Amino acid sequence: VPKWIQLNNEIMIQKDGKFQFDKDKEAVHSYFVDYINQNTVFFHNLKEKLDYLVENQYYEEEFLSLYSFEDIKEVFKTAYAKKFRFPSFMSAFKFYNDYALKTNDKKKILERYEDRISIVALFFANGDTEKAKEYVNLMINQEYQPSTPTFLNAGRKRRGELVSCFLLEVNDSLNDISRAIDISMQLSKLGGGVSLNLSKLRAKGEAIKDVENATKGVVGVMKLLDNAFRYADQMGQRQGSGAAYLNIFHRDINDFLDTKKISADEDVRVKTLSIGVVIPDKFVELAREDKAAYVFYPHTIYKEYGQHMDEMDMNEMYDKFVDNPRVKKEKINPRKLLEKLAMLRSESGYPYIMFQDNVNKVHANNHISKVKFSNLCSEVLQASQVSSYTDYDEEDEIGLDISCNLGSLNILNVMEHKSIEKTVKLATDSLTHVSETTDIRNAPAVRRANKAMKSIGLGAMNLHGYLAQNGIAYESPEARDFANTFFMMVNFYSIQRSAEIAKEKGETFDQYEGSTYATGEYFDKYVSTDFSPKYEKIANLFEGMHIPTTEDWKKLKAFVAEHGMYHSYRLCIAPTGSISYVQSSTASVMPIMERIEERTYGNSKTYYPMPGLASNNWFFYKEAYDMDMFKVVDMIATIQQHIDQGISFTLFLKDTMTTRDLNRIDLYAHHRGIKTIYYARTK
Amino acid sequence: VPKWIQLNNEIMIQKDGKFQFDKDKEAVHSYFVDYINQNTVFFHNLKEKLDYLVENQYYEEEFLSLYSFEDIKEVFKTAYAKKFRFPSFMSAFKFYNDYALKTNDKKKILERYEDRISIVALFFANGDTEKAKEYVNLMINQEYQPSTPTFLNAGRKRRGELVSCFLLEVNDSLNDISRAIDISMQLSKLGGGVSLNLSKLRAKGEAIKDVENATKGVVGVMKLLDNAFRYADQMGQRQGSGAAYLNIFHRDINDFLDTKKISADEDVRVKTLSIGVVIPDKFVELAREDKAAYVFYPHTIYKEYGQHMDEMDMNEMYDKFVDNPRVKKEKINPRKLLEKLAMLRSESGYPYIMFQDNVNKVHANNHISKVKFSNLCSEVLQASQVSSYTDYDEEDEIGLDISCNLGSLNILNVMEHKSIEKTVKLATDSLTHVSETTDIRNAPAVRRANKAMKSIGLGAMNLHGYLAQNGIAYESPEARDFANTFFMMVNFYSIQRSAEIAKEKGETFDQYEGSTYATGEYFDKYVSTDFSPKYEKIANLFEGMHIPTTEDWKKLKAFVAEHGMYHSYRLCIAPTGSISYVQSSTASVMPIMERIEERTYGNSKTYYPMPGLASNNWFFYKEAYDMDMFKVVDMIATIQQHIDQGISFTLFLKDTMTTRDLNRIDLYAHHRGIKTIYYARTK
Amino acid sequence: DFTQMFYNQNVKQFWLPEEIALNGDLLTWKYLGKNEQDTYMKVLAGLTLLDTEQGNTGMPIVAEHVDGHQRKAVLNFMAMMENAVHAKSYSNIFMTLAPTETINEVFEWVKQNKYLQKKAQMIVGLYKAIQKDDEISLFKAMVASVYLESFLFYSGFYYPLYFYGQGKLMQSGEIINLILRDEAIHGVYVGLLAQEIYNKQTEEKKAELREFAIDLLNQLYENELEYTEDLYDQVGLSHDVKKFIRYNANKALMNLGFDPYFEEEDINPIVLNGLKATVEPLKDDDFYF
Amino acid sequence: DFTQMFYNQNVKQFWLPEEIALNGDLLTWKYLGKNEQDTYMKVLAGLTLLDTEQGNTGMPIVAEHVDGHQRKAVLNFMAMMENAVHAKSYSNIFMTLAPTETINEVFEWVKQNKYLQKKAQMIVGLYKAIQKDDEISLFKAMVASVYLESFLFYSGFYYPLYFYGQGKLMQSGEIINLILRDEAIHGVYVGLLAQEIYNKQTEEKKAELREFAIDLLNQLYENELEYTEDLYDQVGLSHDVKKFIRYNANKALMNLGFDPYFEEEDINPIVLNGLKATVEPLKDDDFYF
Ligand SMILES: Nc1ncnc2c1ncn2[C@@H]1O[C@H](COP(=O)(O)OP(=O)(O)OP(=O)(O)O)[C@@H](O)[C@H]1O
Ligand SMILES: Nc1ncnc2c1ncn2[C@@H]1O[C@H](COP(=O)(O)OP(=O)(O)OP(=O)(O)O)[C@@H](O)[C@H]1O
Ligand SMILES: Cc1cn([C@H]2C[C@H](O)[C@@H](COP(=O)(O)OP(=O)(O)OP(=O)(O)O)O2)c(=O)[nH]c1=O
Ligand SMILES: [Mg+2]
Ligand SMILES: [Mg+2]
Ligand SMILES: [Mn+2]
Ligand SMILES: [Mn+2]
Ligand SMILES: [Mn+2]
Ligand SMILES: [Mn+2]
Repeated sequence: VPKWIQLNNEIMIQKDGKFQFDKDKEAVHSYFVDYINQNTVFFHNLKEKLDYLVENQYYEEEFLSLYSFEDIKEVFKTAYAKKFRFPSFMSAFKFYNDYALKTNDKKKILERYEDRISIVALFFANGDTEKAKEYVNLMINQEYQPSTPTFLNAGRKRRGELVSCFLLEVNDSLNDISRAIDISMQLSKLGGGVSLNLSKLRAKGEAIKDVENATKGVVGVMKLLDNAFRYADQMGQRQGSGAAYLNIFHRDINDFLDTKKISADEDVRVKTLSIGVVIPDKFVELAREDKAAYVFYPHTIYKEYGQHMDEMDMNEMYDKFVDNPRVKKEKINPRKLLEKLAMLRSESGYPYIMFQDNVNKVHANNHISKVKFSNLCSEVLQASQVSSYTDYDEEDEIGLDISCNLGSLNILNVMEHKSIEKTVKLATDSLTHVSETTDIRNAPAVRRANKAMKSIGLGAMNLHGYLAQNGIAYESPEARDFANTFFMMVNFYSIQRSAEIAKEKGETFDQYEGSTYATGEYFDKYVSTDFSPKYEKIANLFEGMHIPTTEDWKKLKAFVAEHGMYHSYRLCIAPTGSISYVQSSTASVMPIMERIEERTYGNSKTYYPMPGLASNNWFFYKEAYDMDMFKVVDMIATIQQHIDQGISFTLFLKDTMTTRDLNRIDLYAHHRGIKTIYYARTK
Repeated sequence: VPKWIQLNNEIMIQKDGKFQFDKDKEAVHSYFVDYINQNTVFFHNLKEKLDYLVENQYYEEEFLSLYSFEDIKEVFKTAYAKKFRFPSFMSAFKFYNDYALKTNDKKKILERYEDRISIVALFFANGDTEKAKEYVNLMINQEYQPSTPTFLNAGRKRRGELVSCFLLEVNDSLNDISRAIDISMQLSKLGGGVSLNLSKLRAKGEAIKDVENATKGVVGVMKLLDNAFRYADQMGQRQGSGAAYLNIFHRDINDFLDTKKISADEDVRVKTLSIGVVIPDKFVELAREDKAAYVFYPHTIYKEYGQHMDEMDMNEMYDKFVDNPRVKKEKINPRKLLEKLAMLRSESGYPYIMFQDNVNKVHANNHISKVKFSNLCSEVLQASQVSSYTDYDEEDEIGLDISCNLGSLNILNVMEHKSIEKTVKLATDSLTHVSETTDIRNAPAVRRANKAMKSIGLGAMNLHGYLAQNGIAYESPEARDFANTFFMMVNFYSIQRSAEIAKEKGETFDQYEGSTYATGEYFDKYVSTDFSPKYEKIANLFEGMHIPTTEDWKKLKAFVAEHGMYHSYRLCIAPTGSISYVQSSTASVMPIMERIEERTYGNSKTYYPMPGLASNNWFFYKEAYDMDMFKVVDMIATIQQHIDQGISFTLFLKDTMTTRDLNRIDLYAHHRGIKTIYYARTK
Repeated sequence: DFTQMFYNQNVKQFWLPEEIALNGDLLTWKYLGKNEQDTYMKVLAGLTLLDTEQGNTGMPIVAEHVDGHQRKAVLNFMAMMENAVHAKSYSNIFMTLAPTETINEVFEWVKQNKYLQKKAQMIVGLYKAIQKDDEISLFKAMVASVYLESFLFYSGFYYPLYFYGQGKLMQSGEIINLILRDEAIHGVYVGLLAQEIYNKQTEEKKAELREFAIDLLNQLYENELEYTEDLYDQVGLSHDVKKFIRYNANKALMNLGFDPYFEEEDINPIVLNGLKATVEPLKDDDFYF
Repeated sequence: DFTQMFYNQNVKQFWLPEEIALNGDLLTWKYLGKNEQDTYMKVLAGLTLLDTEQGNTGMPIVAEHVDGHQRKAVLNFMAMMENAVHAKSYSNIFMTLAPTETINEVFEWVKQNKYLQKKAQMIVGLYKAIQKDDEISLFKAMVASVYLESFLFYSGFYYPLYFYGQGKLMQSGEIINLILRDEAIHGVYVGLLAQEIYNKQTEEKKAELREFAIDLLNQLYENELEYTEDLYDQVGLSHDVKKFIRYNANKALMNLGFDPYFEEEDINPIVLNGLKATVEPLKDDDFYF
């Protein structure tokens, strides 16, 4: 066993009844003085390194050609001047195993952390040396972390796409289904997770040109997509991951759910395609009143009204659907469907739950389209227009397929540096650059939506780490007050940066004029309610930083009205799974699953303590499963009120609790304004 | 139990030690006195019937509008003047259960046999009343039978395409694979059987964008195609049928074959995807000499030579591939592979066997392309060019995808009417009309090849029926003499009609000038070898009909040289599954499987004796399983020497014979010039 | 002279309840009166109990004491059928036709039913009284087993057969016929083993063994009468079932090599209506013609 | 948590000796040397003798002492496979490859063999020591059973798998592979039953049961090494067989929920080629907060 492995395992060997957390630090030293420094490839100077990486097809030469070598040297020197040290063994291990650039045979390390950060910063700046240094300082301080696609692939010749998630709308036609399968394979080839809205597809037993009971429903398309994602599995490196979203009022909703039952037959079971359910407020109202609900056949509704079932408001059209004899429907028990959802989530963690009305009551771009589904991580909530892929030799009507670039603020590092504004603006600029340089030649709706919406996702990580390292319980009202203030600041500065980009470029996102940003409605709660901290401890935490007031929000509203906004969507809180290790941060705004996690790598086992875990903050690092899910819902709703897109909200459940407890948590989330629920992980 | 079913089951009841075959005739009468006439919709006049069928979206207005009502009435009167009577119960049952037009509620019969024949004739003639009457006389004499798609769908508004055999070339790309899946779905939606060539696809463990061990091979593509064919199942009417062809020198050939093993796992086995193997002469030479063979990685060959492995002659390329270090290959035992093929055919009848050099040594259009694969029934053998389907908003390079037009001569009815020439020419004209009226807007290469090649398949059936009713054993040399003469006359008149159509329209098929028809090579064996019958009995059978001599063939060769040939391909012998029942004929040129076949429809049993079966010809109606497969191979080769495309050749084996016997039959078929082997049906 | 043919017959009769789809009985079940459904559930529950003990206890214990690997293989196979196939099939039937509460209630009902407890007490008591190397205790248990196989099951079998014969509950009935086909051969086989032991005895000992067999049969019979009345009076069939069990008692005696004890009677005719390829390598001469 | 799942896997793996034609093995058997034929015969007899103990005693004794109807049914099914399927399969292989006199002599030799007897009697001793209502003695017997199913058979299985991986004796190798696949699931299942008992014990009692298991493993392992050299030195395979024994010992320990004892080793490639949360209804007022 390696020396650093033994040093890391020495953490759990208690001394005087206490964990040896400091041993972890020793491990990193070993991991660098025995493996990383020996396995790294050193050159005489930076010129030889850059030339070797360029000619050997490791780096794209275009982004490096925008800078003179003196500027690149200055950027690299700025990166190395911080003398960044990984405080935990797992941070360095995760970076050098998942994100550091290696040779073709993967026998040596070509990229250090500073090298990777410098390359990403130079790609972000697009020829601006000062901007590149700003990005270097932002990432080496670990205030901002680009998503895994962006951080791993920026400036690389053998790179994939920098966009993490893609959302596709599938129209009710064989041509559209085949095009959706093709685009899903193309985007999984690019490495991104693909989500498909199957609510427009007509249910099982519908007519294909006057021959009835002909359609296979959404389950056949689900099987096709599952095989497509199995085939396109990132060249066999990462398993192809897809998501299917169906409205709960679709007739196939049961069969949909039956794809995830552990007793499902092979002709129905789907195993590589995640499932999500979109629940309008009408379904929750029907379940609450115990009135029997009706699921609908989408094609009959489309024939009668000319629009898809998910294209209009069910809260106002459900009674018209039920009373219409030309609309076909089936009777269901909404409470039984809710119990089935809870049982499925207990068994397998599926489906994702999207509260459609919670998303669309604060959605700023309802004029473009209502949000009808979410992404594979159930945090992207954007307007999408379905595409009409016609026959060959016929022009296709290209719609809008959602796609946003992810980037997370490290809350602990951002607040320690007292740089919410600067970090938010620089992250917005980096995400705007990632969107601008993204061009996908096989997904036309994705390309058009990227060019028009200009949507980005600016997330946050290390919420629980910051709260526990500052002596604040994650479930406490003080923690929710901190989240309210911090994310109001993040939203304020993201809107300010979006408006500044719109002013400097003279262009807004497409159809911005009909948005609530243009009409000023979006700023209502910000121009009437003060989001400054209500607790003295939180206010002290925010000292040295100008917390925006109602007057600052009014000025920002006027600025947006004058100049517009460059981005249709700005903030989305992704799960941030593996890149949180490198940043020494807790995953996303979720509470920690465990204080010390035991992970098996190779034939060895390693223990990763939570960042900053110690004796004095052991009980502030409360495990998520031990927490009240209602207070976690309260925290997520408090954050969500300042996030325009959704938050990947994983439910952390105990084995003792029943499906009724899961249903109660889901209904409280819906009541509190939670937009989406990601996972039901049971301990 | 209905009266006609009792009268049909009375056949097996033996009187005086003989089957009551004549009772079947009585059954037909009952089937018409009790059921057909009662459930047949009658109109006051044909005008009312045509108006009702057109208005209720049963027929098409376009083809009926080309004639005055007097001409349509005259065509219907010509059809009804024959007073055609089905000689067996199963003929009428199959027609009125499969082909007769029924109401939307499927309880009444709108079309009789004469009505359907008249409608198909009017569709064929395209406005010529005399031509329509000629077609009516052809089909009511049952000399020619349009295929199930053409016969069932001609003149019907609610219909699939008139072509059901489609051959697709799949290029080695994700875009091409997705396009192939889409086209397969679209053609299965039209009701056609789709065959895909997977030899150009790179094997498992190949590089994608210079990353190693990334390709899933052809088995993942087969899984995708199997899911696509399961999804597209004729609006839930018939099981989606598809075929995949792989060259035996493709490295995936074992895994390909492993998709049909019973022991194969769920992630390996494809259930609704037929498989065929293309066997070049090089593989047979390697197996014969017991030298170990090499299966090659197609992408390495493409990188080294710039052409696909299946696009070049393996006979001259195999040694260069083996000696090339940059071509990756795996060692195999060709005799072990042959034994595996025989074992798999014994277990499941798969794969289909295509002898590439047997096809291509007589292929007339090798300049366009060599025949690389066959159809789902393993009888279509045509030149195909792969298409380069690029990314979106980029122009695709459309190639040639095979789609031939099926139609079968009834050898008994044709020869008893002494009308080989007239029937062949009229069938060629009808096939040309159906090929010209076919327009598929979702298969670009299929449409392009249909427009360019103008390839049709004119088959024959009732060969064994005709031979048995004339006191000739199917395995006798006299039967082979008759087949030689009859199919040489069929080829002569098909070529003459093709040249006449080319002269009339002033156009040949695309790239005809490079064909062996243009150079006169095709006629070589016809201008030197006399194909007149060598037996007096066969000559007396051909009495009253002019048998083309060598001088006639020289005149035809000169005529083709002067005027060209309209069809790239003219003759292919399809299995003729259900139309053989309606025509009261034995299926294809195959020998009969059973003298009397027992079938179960609903909860009732039915008995179909072979047409013309009696005590006198009971011995001549020898069952296929009791026959020597070498003599069946000899007869099929005798026919194949006059057929430009292949013949659906099913092997009929006993359970006693082993895989050595199957391999011997396959090798004798290869030796005798058999182009394709369809199935290995074990009794 | 017989074990090998019983071995072959037993293994060729192998089946699983999952081979029979049961959803086809859903409607004919729905259509029965509450009395009929109650009797049917209870009847099958009584059968389940018998097979549970025959599989857990009876067949394994007899297997332990019978000499010879082939005889043991047959008895082990029969034991597996009892609890892994027969007893389980009843749960397949219950799970299809009945809601969980009705299923729970009927299993509670077997525990408290005095006739079912008495018959289990008597049969299992004899199984557990077998003494190693004591052929007489073994004979007594084999008589008990034959009486379970060929007599005691039949108060239960009557009702599924009665429905099958009317074209009702035919999928459940198919399962029951397969179970009955097995028990018939099990009763014959165990009967032959019992006769082996009986034939070793003195005439005086034989006379005592016949007394044991007849006394046991009468005691079981009297209990079965009360059980039959308890179950069948509500469906009007008790007298008919009684005739059936007497018929089968005679078959059990015959399986033991004894004369019939009850007089012949006409049984309900409805119930009577209720009853790879070989591979050769390629030679170099197969490539030339 | 597991018995119904194992029931399913067991019954779906059902097979019969007659399914594999054995005669074609004579075409490779005739080409083996005397030492190869001798080792094969001796290994085969070893497996046969051990499997008979498992069919006559091991499985039935565990089925007797384990509580639970469904567990007894699964255990009965496993006992059936030993006696009705495996035993007949071993006999069939023997009768195909050797004449009657040779079979009798090999069994005489292996019956007297010191290393085969040592392990056979050690296992049987633990089965004979089970006491009614004593879960500790039952656990010890289950450990012995898992060691037989998942460990002791494998010094024997090695050779048929070695031939099977080379294309030799393919018919008997297919049979052995089916047998081995049954023993694997038997070992896993009995292992779960042992862990259930183990988990009901105090910490001191657990440590004591662990010491028992490791001590027993050590005794059996040291005898396996001697058994291995005795059979495999004459065909030069002992080094590789020893790696296979340790690898399978580790699997047996994992079946009992214990850590592996031996370091990980690679195995001979020829042999490798041969080888619900509680549903609670919504009560209303759960929609209001
Ligand atoms: N935790 C760590 N994170 C990142 N790099 C590290 C870490 N520990 C060691 N290294 C790398 O290994 C080298 C070993 O030097 P070390 O940290 O022991 O101190 P040093 O030799 O006094 O110099 P310096 O600390 O100034 O780099 C470091 O210079 C650095 O490049
Ligand atoms: N074998 C048969 N094949 C086809 N149609 C038949 C057959 N037998 C009877 N029919 C149908 O039933 C009708 C009655 O025929 P039948 O044998 O009674 O005498 P017919 O002289 O042909 O009668 P019709 O006056 O109808 O022409 C036929 O006209 C035809 O439509
Ligand atoms: C062709 C086909 C379609 N479908 C379903 C899936 C599609 O969502 C739906 C629409 O198919 P379409 O491609 O729209 O078929 P169509 O346009 O010819 O019929 P229509 O005019 O009624 O639109 O039909 C199947 O389930 N199986 C099939 O094989
Ligand atoms: Mg459509
Ligand atoms: Mg390519
Ligand atoms: Mn039983
Ligand atoms: Mn029994
Ligand atoms: Mn065994
Ligand atoms: Mn076992």
